[PDB]
Amino acid sequence: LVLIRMKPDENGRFGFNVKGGYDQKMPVIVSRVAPGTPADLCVPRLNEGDQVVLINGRDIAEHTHDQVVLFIKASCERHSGELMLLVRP
Amino acid sequence: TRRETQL
Repeated sequence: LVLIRMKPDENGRFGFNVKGGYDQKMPVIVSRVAPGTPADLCVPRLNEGDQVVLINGRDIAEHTHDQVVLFIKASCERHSGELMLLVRP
Repeated sequence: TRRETQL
């Protein structure tokens, strides 16, 4: 497991796509990392296929698709204003 | 099909 933090661009976006959830019965995986985005250019670097376990320190094993999606955009869970992600490549 | 969302 490798931890990855980052911050959104001026439009508050990050530049990666997700899929899965409790509703899709799929683990939550990175679907694509657009180049040039923050998520493309962080160290350690996000990549397609990493499985996410936590977001800002929250176990999402039993959460849905729209629910997770709301978790990321909640720009207030971010300490120092960076979005913390824990993934399992 | 199965929904994927962009962030």
